[PDB]
Amino acid sequence: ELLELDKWA
Amino acid sequence: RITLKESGPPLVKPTQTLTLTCSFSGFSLSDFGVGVGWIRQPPGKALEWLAIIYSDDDKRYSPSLNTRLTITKDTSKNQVVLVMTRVSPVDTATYFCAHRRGPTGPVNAMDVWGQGITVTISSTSTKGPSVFPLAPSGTAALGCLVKDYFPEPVTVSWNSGALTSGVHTFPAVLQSSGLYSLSSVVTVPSSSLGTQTYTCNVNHKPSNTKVDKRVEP
Amino acid sequence: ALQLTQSPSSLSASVGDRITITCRASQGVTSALAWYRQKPGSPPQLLIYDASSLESGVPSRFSGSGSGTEFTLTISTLRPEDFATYYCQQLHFYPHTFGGGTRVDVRRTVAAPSVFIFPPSDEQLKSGTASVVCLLNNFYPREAKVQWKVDNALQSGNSQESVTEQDSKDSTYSLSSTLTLSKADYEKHKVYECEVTHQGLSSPVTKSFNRGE
Repeated sequence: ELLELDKWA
Repeated sequence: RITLKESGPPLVKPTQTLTLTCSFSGFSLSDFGVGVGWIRQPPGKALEWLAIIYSDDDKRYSPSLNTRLTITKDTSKNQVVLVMTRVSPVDTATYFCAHRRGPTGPVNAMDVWGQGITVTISSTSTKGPSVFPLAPSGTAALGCLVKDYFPEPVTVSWNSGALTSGVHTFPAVLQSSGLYSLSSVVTVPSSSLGTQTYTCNVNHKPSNTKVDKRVEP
Repeated sequence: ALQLTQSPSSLSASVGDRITITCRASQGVTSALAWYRQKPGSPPQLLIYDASSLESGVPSRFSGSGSGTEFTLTISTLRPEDFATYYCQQLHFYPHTFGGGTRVDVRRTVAAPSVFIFPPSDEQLKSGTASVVCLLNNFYPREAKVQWKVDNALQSGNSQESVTEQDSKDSTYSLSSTLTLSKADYEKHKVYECEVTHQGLSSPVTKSFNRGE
């Protein structure tokens, strides 16, 4: 999406 | 071990604001990477992700609910808080807070959940139910319509408990009016219709309202 | 956002059965996928984390595999306590989506419901409203369809229904549907019909009554 990555990715 | 518990108001009015607290123990929002999230579940629906907050005050919300939610943490009280503004009846759900492990694989999951808290959005005030008959006419059915009460719950028994077989007390529905409506039916032998008597015993404690409604053809 | 599709959405089994369940991600979420079992009245319980790892304390019968977009949960021999709803959650992208869930219930032979229609009471008519309810008693599987009809007009947006839990002894379900009308509207019409569609019924059953007859 320009999807955000999770804190631990 | 780790245990969490949600608290706040089980009843909230449309538009008003909902404030929930997650009190935990067995861990601290001070352990690097630890997270505490909020997940809600509408009655009969699937889990919905709400927001997450970690040890650094790192925050994330549901894009769809983003301007309505505010999540914080008090490390002194070991509590996390969720504020949801201008709630409507579609917010009625069970809210869960959960624990997320930090870098030691195992951060990929919410490992410990609270038991959740049921919040209901109604512009309604306590009210007793009106009890109507569902008249019958091989197997026959009859019952009681326990209409317009608030809030949950209500108890129903047949023939003062002496009748339990064939009974089906259904889950109440939240009508668009803000009031509940539930149904209770018992299935019997047509031949018993004229000699046996069927009476439902309704009890809405919240309004101190008791009704015994006899039901026939 | 990232959609997680669970399959099947509902499934019936018997104890000792071997079942596998899936969760598809519209985008690769690496191994960042978790599986939860949720029994009624109880909160979600972690079974599998990081897509393939068994959570400590969880029975060995549960297993999980997958990566990228395809993931499965398998129960080698399902137990009585495994009749619940299962969910998958991905924690790779924000927000952390959950799937729609797979409901696992107890298989029993197909039983068609006994249908009953209940006209409203005269005492309620005074309140100014008319509630007519329809009863679907002891059927299986769970899917049933209720269609309300007043003078053959199909009703929409004016009925509410609730289903009971699967019975402990006979594994059936029971449904209740309520059609709510204003006293005036009820008195303006004649035939009240409750049409029920369900697997055990070759053709749809209709239970009706004429208001003053």
